[PDB]
Amino acid sequence: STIEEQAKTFLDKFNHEAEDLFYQSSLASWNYNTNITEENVQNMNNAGDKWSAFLKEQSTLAQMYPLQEIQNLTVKLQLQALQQNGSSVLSEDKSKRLNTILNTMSTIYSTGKVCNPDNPQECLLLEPGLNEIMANSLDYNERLWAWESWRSEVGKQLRPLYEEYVVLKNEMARANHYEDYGDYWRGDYEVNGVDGYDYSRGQLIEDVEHTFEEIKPLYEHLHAYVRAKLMNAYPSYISPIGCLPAHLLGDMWGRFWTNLYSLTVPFGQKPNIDVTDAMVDQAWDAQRIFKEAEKFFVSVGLPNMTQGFWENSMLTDPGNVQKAVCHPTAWDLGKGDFRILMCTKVTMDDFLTAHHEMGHIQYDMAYAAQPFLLRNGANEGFHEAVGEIMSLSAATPKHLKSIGLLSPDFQEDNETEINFLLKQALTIVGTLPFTYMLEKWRWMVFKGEIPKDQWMKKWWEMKREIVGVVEPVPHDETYCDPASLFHVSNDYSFIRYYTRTLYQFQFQEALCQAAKHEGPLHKCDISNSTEAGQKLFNMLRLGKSEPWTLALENVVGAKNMNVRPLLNYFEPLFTWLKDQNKNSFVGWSTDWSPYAD
Amino acid sequence: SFVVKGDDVRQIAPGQTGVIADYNYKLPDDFMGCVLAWNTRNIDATSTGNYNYKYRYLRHGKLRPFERDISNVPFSPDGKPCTPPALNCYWPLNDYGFYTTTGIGYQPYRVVVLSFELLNAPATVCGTDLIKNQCVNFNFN
Repeated sequence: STIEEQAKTFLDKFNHEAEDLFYQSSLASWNYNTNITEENVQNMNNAGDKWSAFLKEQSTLAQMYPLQEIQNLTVKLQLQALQQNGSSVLSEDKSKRLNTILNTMSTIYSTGKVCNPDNPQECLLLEPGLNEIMANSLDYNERLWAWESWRSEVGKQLRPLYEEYVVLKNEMARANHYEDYGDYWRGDYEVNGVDGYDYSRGQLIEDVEHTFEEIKPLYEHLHAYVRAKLMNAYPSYISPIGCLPAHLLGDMWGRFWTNLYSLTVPFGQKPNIDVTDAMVDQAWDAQRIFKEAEKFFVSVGLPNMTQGFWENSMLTDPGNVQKAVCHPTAWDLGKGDFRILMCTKVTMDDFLTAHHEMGHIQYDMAYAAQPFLLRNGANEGFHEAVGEIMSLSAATPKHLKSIGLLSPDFQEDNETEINFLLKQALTIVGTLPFTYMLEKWRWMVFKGEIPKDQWMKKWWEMKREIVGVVEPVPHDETYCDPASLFHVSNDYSFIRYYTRTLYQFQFQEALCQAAKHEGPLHKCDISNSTEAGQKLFNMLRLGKSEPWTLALENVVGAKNMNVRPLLNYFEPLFTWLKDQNKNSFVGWSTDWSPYAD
Repeated sequence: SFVVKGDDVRQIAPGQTGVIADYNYKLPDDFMGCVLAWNTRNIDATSTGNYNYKYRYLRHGKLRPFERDISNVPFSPDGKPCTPPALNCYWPLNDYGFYTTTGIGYQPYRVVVLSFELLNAPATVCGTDLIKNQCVNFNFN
C-alpha cells in the first residue's frame, strides 16, 4: 500500500531474483577459476553482463522510488545500493570507452612479458619468474633488470591508458556528483544521517594522515634497520643515511617486505619461526592444512565447513589439461555456496592463507542471512581484517605449540620473540607507507594536486619522502610504475589494507580482552576460548545493515580508527629497534639515489 | 506432498508463521499428524539448472488450514488490474535455485504431511499364533 511496503516488495523480489542470477554469474566465474578455457570465459561474460545490466535495469525501477521518504536505515541502505548506477552512467561513447580501456589494461598488464637484452627468446611474465627472483637473488643487475624491464615493456603501454583512465574515471565521478575518484574511494565508508554513527569523506584523509603520523617514527626506525641489513646483504650499494633501492624490497614495487627476512634475520643462531620445514617433515598436503585450520575455527567457536565447501572447491594445483589460475580468493555465491579458490603448497604462509580465506568464508557464512546486496561487509575493510585475524592469531607460537608441530617444550627467551616481532613487523609496518603514499598519490592525481605530466616525478619522490624508496634508474614520462601495479590497473583501491592493518590490531586487543590474555599483545592466541568468537560473531554477521561505527563500538569500544594497538604490539620491538641501530642513522634522505651518484 | 527450501521445513510445523506458509501452505493448530522429509539434491536439484520449481510470495492476505493456492494472477499493491511488465506488478512465482553444488539448508526437501482426523468414520488407516488344549482368551477378526 505505502511506498515502503512496495519498496520492501521490490527489494525482496530483487533478493529472490538476484540470488539466482548472481549465483549463475559466480558459477561462471567459478568455472573460469577452476578451468581456464575460452568456453569458460564465454560462460563468464554472459551471466555477468546479465548481472551488471540487471542492477542497472532494476535501478531504473529503483530510482523511481524516492529515497528520502524512508525513515528506516535497513531498507534505505538497500535502496541506496540499487540506486547507485555502478559504472554505467556517462555518455554512451565515454562509458564503453573507459570500460574498454579498463579491459585493455586488464589484458596488457596481466599477460605482458619481458625479454633478455642479448636474447629475444628468454621471455617471461610477472608472476612467477620475476617476483621470486625479486625476492631471493643476490645479483644487483638481475633484480634491477627485471624491475626495469617490467616497467618498460608494459608500464610504458599502461601510461597513455592511465592518461585516459584518470580523465574518464573522474568524469564518471563528476557524473555521479563526486569530487574525484579519490572521493569515490572516500565514499565507500560513506554512512549518512545516523547522527552519532556517521562518517564524512574528507575525514578519511584526516584519519589516514593523523594515524599515519604514529606510523612514521616506528617505520623510520624499521627502515633504518632494514637499510642496515640491506647494506649487510648487498654491500657497497646503499648510502648509510639514504633510502632503499626499489628492487631490494622483496617484491616488485616495495609493498610486501617479509622476503627481506632471510637478509633481515636479527638473531640467526636461534630456532626458526618458519614452520615450513616442520610441515614438510610430517608430509602434509593441503587437506590436513585446511582441516586443521577448520579445527582452529571450531576451537575459537566458529562452525565447520559445510558439504558444498568440500564437494565443490578446488584445493590443489592441477598442472594438467584443466589448467587454471590459483589466487586464493573467497567466493560469496549465495545458495549456501561459499568457496575458496586456492592452490595450496605446504607452506606456513599457505597455512596462514588457508586460515585467512577460511576466515573470509566463515565471515560470509555468518552474514549469509542478510539481504542479498547486504550480503557483503559493513565496509570494504572488515572482510580483509577479519581474514587476517585468524592468520595473525595462528602465527603466534602459542598456536604453533598447539598444532602438533614444534614439540611442546618451546622456550620463552626474548630472542625468538623479538625475531618473530621483527619478521611480522617488516610486512605490517612496511606496507603502510606504501599504502599511505599510493592512496594519497592517486588522490592527488584524481583530485588534481599533480599536473598530468608530473605523475612519475611525484610518485617516486613521495616513495622517497614517505616510504623511503628510491628508483635506481630515472623514469621519463613514458612510464607509469603505479599503473604497472595490480590494483591500479584492475580497479581496486588500496586504503582497505590500511584499514585492515588498523582494525587488525583493534580486533586483536578486543579478542584478547575476553579470553583472559596474560602477556603482551604479541603472544596472544585467540584459540580454545569461544567468548572471543562470540564477540567477533556479533560483528561478523551484521553486514551493511548497520555501519562500521556501531559494530566497531560493539567490538573495541571506539568509533575512530586507531593504530595505538599496533604501537603497543610493536613497542618492546620498538625499544629493540632504538637499541640496535645506535651505530646507524635513523631516517632516510630523499636526495640520494643509485642514479644520482 | 511438496518440495521446499530447507528454511521452509520449519515453516511446515504448527505455529511457525514464516513467509511461504503465509501464502502457499497454511499450517493448522491441532489437525496435524506427521511431517516426514528427506533430501533430493539428486532429483529435485540439478547442478546445471531445472526451474520447474517455483514459489509464490505475493497475495492479498494469508491463508486458512490446508488451503490449496493454485491460480496465477499477478499481484499489485492496490489491485486495479495490471498490464505486465508494468511496474509494481511483480511475478508471484519465482524460481527456487537449488543445485547439486549447494550447501545443506539449500537442497530441496521432500516434505509430506500426514493429516490425522479422529473418528469421523470407523478407523481405516492405522497399523500371534494358536495353542492347543489350553484355556485361553480369543480375538479373531
